[PDB]
Amino acid sequence: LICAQKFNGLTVLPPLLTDEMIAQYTSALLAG
Amino acid sequence: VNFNFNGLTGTGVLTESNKKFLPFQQFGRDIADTTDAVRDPQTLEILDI
Repeated sequence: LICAQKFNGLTVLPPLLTDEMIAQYTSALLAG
Repeated sequence: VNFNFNGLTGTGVLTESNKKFLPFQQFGRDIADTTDAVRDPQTLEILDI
């Protein structure tokens, strides 16, 4: 359903921060 | 490529058959009311748009 929504020019954009860097930030917060 | 099948028109790119359809079924419109599976009315070819 995502590609059908994309194909009519309703294009989503990826976030600047991916999930792994968010996990790194959280791991740093737990360590601190 | 632009395409015109059975009078209905459109454009896009083509892919070979991967579904099964039904013995008389030729129109494969999906949930989003978009044509994405067509049949050639002269030879038994099922195509994806």
